[PDB]
Amino acid sequence: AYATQGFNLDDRGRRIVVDPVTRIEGHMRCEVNVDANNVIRNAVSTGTMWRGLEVILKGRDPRDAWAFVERICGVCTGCHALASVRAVENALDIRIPKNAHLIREIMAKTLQVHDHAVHFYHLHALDWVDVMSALKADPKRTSELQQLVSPAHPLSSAGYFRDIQNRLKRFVESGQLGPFMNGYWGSKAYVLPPEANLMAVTHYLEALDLQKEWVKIHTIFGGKNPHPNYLVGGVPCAINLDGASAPVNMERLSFVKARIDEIIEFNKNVYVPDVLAIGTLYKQAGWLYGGGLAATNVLDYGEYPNVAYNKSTDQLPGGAILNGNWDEVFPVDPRDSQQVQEFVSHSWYKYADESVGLHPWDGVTEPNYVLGANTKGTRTRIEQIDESAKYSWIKSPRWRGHAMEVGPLSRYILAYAHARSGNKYAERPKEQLEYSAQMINSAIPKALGLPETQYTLKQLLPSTIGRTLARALESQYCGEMMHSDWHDLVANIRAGDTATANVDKWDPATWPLQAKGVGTVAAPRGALGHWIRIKDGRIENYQCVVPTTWNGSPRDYKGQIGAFEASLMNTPMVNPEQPVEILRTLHSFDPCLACSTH
Amino acid sequence: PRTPVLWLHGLECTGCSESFIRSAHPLAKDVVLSMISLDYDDTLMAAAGHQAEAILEEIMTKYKGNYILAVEGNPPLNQDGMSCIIGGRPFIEQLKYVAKDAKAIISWGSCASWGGVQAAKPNPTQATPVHKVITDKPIIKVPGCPPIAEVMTGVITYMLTFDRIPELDRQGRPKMFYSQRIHDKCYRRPHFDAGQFVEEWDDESARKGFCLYKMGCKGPTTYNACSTTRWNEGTSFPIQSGHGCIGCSEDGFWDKGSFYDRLTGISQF
Ligand code: NFU
Ligand code: SF4
Ligand code: SF4
Ligand code: F3S
Ligand SMILES: [Mg+2]
Repeated sequence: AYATQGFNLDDRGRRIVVDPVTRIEGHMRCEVNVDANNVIRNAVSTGTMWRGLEVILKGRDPRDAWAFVERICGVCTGCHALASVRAVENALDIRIPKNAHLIREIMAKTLQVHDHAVHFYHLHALDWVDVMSALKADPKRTSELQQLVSPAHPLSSAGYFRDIQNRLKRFVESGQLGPFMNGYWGSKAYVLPPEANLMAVTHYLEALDLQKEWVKIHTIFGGKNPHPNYLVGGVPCAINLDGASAPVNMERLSFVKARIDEIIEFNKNVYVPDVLAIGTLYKQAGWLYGGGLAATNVLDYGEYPNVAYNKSTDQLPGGAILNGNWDEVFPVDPRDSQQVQEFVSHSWYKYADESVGLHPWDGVTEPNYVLGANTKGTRTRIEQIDESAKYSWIKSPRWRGHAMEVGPLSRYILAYAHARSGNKYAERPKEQLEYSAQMINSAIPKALGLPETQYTLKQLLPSTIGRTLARALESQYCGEMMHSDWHDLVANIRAGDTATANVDKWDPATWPLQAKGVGTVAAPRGALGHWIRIKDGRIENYQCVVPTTWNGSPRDYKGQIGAFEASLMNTPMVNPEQPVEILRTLHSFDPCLACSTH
Repeated sequence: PRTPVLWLHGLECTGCSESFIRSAHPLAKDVVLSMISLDYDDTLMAAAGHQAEAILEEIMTKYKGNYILAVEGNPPLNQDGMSCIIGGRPFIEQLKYVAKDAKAIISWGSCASWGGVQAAKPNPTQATPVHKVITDKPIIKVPGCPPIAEVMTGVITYMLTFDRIPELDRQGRPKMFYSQRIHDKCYRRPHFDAGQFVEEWDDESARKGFCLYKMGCKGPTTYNACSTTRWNEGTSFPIQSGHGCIGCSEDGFWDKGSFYDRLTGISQF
């Protein structure tokens, strides 16, 4: 037992294991200890996969890197390609043309929405929603709930809900429950009424059908989804209006626009209202657990400048907040060797000196699978991981030695702070948060006949509910932003600029024989960076620090815990061998484990 | 009584799972609810930990030799297999256990089929394709990084309708999807045939949709349905959107040199 960051870690209680953690991307093992009252008093995050992309990349052509690192993850597909081409462009001093910037912004924002919405419905919703309870819901009141939760959403009638309910009934009555098999249904940890349950499961099915349309934006600009194509120096989708044979023409752009308009509708009519409603009800039940590090330490590099290459115009402005002081945002520089550093003290890698963290330009990735002496089980059959030694394939990133939470919540807290400091580029997130707080505290409780609450954003946001809320709000904001990007793109093309690639420095003969670059991306899960060193036209070093690397990290040299482990602390479990609460909170970070380890 | 599918995940990026749910014809919703019984799949299953483990035992027992094993990703042989841990144990153990009583085995994508990005040089985890680990079971390879959505559900639909593996080529791929090279029906062929090529990105030739051979297009040596079926309900494909094929359905495509190096001996194509 020891104290760190205000958390009293204690491993004397009952050990509980969750392996595999499901409804995530990739592979994770989670162990916790709980006390006499089923409160989690220790949490251990173990990344259970590694592939070695950083090692694979050595000696390859920097121009090919994006395609390799894109396959780090097919869920946050393209964010790694974006980081990579940005890193090479930065290394070689390449400025991409305006159309290429806008198309990359639109692709980035499409990924945000798709990833966010699919995560909530298809991975997260079953932590909040009892599907079996939905079976015994009244179709009529569900229509009535639907009208209060979202008046503008036209799929509201009782028959429609009855029809959906019946297919579910027949499904479960087959005896083959598929993805619902052995679910934790009927746990007291579920608090929603039948009607809310049926409403959500219905939107689960709607989102499953609609998500495939949204990515057609990726398909147009990048040829396919998953894994659309990118390009060092710009984009491959060359433009010609008339002067049918080119990748991008007006018809293709109209198509893109129609998909963007549909996204905006889904976000405002379905996704944001559901999360507001579900959040209200779990707030009413008192489930404000899971804040972890969000209460103190949050970070993002900052993203989406409305003028290219000018960070002061970032529409999700970043930086770092420490100790819960939202009045002071520290600037974050990814080039500064003393800011972003990764430790491997408790990770299955080795450094020449493991008491220090390495900035990624100096990063090293040599695997070292070794288990501690207090491990229960064997090297190939683990029963209880020994967290006092090396216990994860995830490295331990820190910022000036501090453990940070990253993700949409961090970005929305950072945006709030920035807006209170006078930053006008963050007005929309601020207004989203205040509108949301007012809905969660007053409006939705009034409409459902529940007591009003008076939580401040400070109290409400550092919570698993807040973390879920911030993701939905971010999806909405991204949809709105690419709506604007689309107009700017079409305007630029009509003014006569059809340029999509800068090829001045495409050929390696034009390159400096030695160079370093960094590319940052506000990926769906938080702060992504790729750091590259180029030598004689080949990759000398390529290091990725990925959002889930931050959040999922094991303890550092000082023993400081990461976001996942902190968020599980101080959480009661209704039933210790049903990981409902563990899944609800872990999933609120949207864990991408293939990302975390790459 | 719908055929059980146990969908395992090895070392992977989850892009094959994502591609699968993009399918329009049939909808993934309709395959999951009305065609198959998707009983294990860590991406979407409700249960976790011990409750998830318990599913595998149950369905192998009740449907022995009558479930399909779908594999996304692959097992690593280095690090004693513990560069992919499931339930505190190497993935290769889970793979072998579930494979032995499967009616059929689907290798989803280039990772499962051939090794994928992780098996590119120097392959630090010794990631190994499914068919080189499971040697005594019928395996269908569905390669691509990821495969087209409709190719994935098309394989499933075929196997469900007829209760047979479709006709396979020498490399174990279904002929109904992998019999043509991209180059065979690529809409840019006329340009290739006349020697009309893009030479630099966004040159006049690129704006006219000229052939992408000289920018490294590997369509002439890559078997997939991209040029006809195309992607995301026929919306586009790599070449249509302006990037050459990188050969992503082919064995060892990560190590056939730079994606922007042209194929040699253009006369052969
Ligand atoms: N978002 C995201 Fe990935 Ni599948 C993570 N973490 C990232 O770069
Ligand atoms: S084949 Fe490609 S898309 Fe599928 S898991 Fe492997 S790396 Fe990802
Ligand atoms: S080389 Fe590529 S772009 Fe040219 S015709 Fe063949 S497949 Fe199409
Ligand atoms: S890169 Fe892959 S997606 Fe089709 S066009 Fe080439 S086989
Ligand atoms: Mg790394």
